Amino acid sequence: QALDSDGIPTGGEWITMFDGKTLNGWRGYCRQDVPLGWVVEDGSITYKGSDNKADTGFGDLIYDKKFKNFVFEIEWKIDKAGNSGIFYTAQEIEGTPIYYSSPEYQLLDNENMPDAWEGCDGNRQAGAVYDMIMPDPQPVKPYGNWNKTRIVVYNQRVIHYMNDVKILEFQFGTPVWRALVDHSKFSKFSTSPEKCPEAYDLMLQCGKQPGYIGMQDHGYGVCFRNIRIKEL
Amino acid sequence: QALDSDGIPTGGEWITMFDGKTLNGWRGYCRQDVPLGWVVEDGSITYKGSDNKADTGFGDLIYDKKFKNFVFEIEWKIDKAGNSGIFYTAQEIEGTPIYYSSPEYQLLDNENMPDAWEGCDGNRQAGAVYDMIMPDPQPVKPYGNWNKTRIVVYNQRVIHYMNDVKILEFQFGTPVWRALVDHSKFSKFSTSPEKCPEAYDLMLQCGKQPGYIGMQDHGYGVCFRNIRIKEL
Repeated sequence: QALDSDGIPTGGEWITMFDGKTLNGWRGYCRQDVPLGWVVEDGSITYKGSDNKADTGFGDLIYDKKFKNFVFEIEWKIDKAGNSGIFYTAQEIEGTPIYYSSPEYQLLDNENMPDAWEGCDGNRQAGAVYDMIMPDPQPVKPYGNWNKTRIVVYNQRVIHYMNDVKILEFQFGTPVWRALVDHSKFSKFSTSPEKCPEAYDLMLQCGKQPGYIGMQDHGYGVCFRNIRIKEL
Repeated sequence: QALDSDGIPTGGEWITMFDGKTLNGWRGYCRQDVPLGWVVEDGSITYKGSDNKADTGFGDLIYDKKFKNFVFEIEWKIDKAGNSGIFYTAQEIEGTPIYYSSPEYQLLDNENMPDAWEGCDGNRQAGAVYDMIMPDPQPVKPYGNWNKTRIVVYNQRVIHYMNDVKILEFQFGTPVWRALVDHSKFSKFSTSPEKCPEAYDLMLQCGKQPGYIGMQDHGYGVCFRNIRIKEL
């Protein structure tokens, strides 16, 4: 097996997750239909939101296939002060948010969004594991430019890349993972005003089974294209 | 190069750090002499403490040689409610504690010492990186038994073992390391009543240069033997 410098197999076939035209392959989190607000505009997936403000289910969008070991790639562009997020180990649990069961690869305009600086030491910047690990380096482009994201999960090792540069790496199922969860908003020990202590046991078990890839609801100003995956 | 299952080279020669009789090879942190309180008793190094309560320097004991990549082994026995700690990347900085510049491999009677439960989720238990990473599993023996510790540092990867079982692993110089430091007492962001925010930049740079191995002052009830190292 040929391996790249991060020890990740270089073989496999890419499968396209987005046809450039429709949301075929995609559906809402915990539902069979596409939630109101998601559209295809100029060859990109984007959440615009709806004038219909009725209390429907969760609105996050997932690709309709579970993955475990993979190399996932997606390109994204953010409008000024935009925000979104990519989930990649999510479990469908009725009544429970998508972000309780997956790390979030954060998407943010670092220059213009106040949540950028509301983390601890950059852990809510673009490319972070939201509220857990800050990226270093920070290769995000200015708003209005297309960024390339790659996320690798391989035998519980997780690597985030941004614009072809590795920005963080960690491993599920380890005491380090537990320590990171323990200090986050997902902790049973958290005193954050955005605390979600009921996520704790789910977050501890991330990556121990297959999960979904998807994107955040209310992710204003973010467009996605060139979405593909190689199973490992 | 033959590697063990953790990818650590299996070749090299062991060098004995303790002769079983004297403290030859050892000296105080930031000093040429052995601090009052350290003795050899029944073939083990131990800190008894002194009736002399005069304000001398720091009292921690280091082996008089810097190391970078190595496999370090030491055996220890703790009396009921004892405590100590092993440093392994320490810098000698006059006026600054030893524990500002090295992770501490914690030694504790988990059953009988209140600092055991004063951490977050076991990060002050035996084998922890003190205040940063809890061990999992926890293979420590009951007090009064000899435990075997192994600490590996190899190209910035750190592995703790206890009684021949791996208990945690991490890597210096990474955003994960920074996140772990950020949530500890060593953080510039800390609100611990034992906060040491002036350690922050030193702790972030651990493992970027050679450092000392040593043991904590006021480490009551802990005896050390069979102390050896293999440079990698």
